[PDB]
Amino acid sequence: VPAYPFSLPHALDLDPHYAELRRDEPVSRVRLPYGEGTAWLVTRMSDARIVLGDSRFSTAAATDPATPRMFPTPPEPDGVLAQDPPDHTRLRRLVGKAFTARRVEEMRPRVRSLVDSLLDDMVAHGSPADLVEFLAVPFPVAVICELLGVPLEDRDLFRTFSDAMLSSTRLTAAEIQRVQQDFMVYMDGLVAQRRDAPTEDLLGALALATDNDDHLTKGEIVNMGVSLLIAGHETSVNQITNLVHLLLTERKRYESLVADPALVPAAVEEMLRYTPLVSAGSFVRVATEDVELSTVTVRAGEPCVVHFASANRDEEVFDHADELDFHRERNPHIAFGHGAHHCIGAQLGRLELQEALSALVRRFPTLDLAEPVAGLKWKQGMLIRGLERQIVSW
Ligand code: HEM
Ligand SMILES: Clc1ccccc1C(c1ccccc1)(c1ccccc1)n1ccnc1
Repeated sequence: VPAYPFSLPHALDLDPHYAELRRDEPVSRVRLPYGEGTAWLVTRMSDARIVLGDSRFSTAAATDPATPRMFPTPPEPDGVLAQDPPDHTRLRRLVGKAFTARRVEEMRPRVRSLVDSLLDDMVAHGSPADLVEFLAVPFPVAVICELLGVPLEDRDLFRTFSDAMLSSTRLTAAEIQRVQQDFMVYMDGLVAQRRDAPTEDLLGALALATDNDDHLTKGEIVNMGVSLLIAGHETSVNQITNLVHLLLTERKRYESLVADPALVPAAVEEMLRYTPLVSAGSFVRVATEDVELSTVTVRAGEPCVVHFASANRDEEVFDHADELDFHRERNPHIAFGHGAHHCIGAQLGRLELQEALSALVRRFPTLDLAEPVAGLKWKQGMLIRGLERQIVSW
């Protein structure tokens, strides 16, 4: 019956029907914009974890044009998220051997160098300043560049490919393609150079990854680096604005970090739990067998959407579920998903948000929102919520 996106997003606010569903119909039929039939909407954490972390669901099945979806275009099946276990598993493994926790934590001194530079320019420009232009946009692209080992001299041209994607950019017809193909050249050229001569960075290590005699192709290393640049940029950008937004606008939260900057990591986790960043939820899962859920049981062709943000507000698992508690002891959120398709960039994402917040706290203990909240330029966040602008004073 009900059309799925129940509403267009206001701010970081949740449509009130997810909570109602969470108590009354945790698993609920809905009709998504496109594709055919209906889908199971999964609102709570228990069911979410089953659906997201059970071998009995497929994401490759949902590349079928007659599967319910959000965009008119269906999904290409060679995309990571759409890939199913045997191959996906091979994939996660190989990049796994390069996108390691160690490499990501070893970014930290460098990444902290970049944030402090960016904030230096913000101080140079004076006392009100658009946090989006000075911090949120450049910071994620610069971090990815550094991780890929994009050579220092032509990152500015990485900056234009990246933010020539974002929710809107040049709008110059579809010759955003003449942006794709000459950049696609670049990556291929770069991937080739490091395959011959590897370096301390993702590409160099994607070049060397192995798994009992198994390889990544020049082609596979291109599709990942790009897939990673796309994914990481617009999300990280928006999330930066979302956290700042939550911290100011209640502004005792920000104070609580100034007073105690050691709380930044716990705060970020808690803020990841709370922010409904992903507005329509996760990539579509299509049950391959019969999986029993909380209240219904799902049969073999029916698709489900897991809504992460509602799972993250499930009052069965989080006390004071709809409040920000930076001192919460237990926080089993799935802001980064779960199971096989758990976010590949989860740690780099935590790195970004830790260093950003901690920098703003050291350097700008007087930070404050410098426009009225009611008027804030929220993106039309069908996919990803975030702010188009964020003026702040100090
Ligand atoms: C605020 C930061 C981030 C959040 C909240 C986030 C959230 C998520 C979520 C929820 C998924 C799973 C989708 C599903 O199961 O249907 C996911 C997957 C993914 N994320 Fe992120 N993500 C973030 C940052 C990043 C970054 C920085 C990158 C890359 C540098 C990235 C790349 C990916 C990729 C490649 C996948 C697919 C993994 C797979 O299918 O095996 N994400 N992310
Ligand atoms: Cl953020 C999100 C939620 C659900 C599905 C996909 C994505 C998103 C992504 C990642 C890899 C492949 C396709 C989409 C995504 C990419 C681009 C625009 C919106 C969402 N993602 C970004 C970071 N982590 C997950």
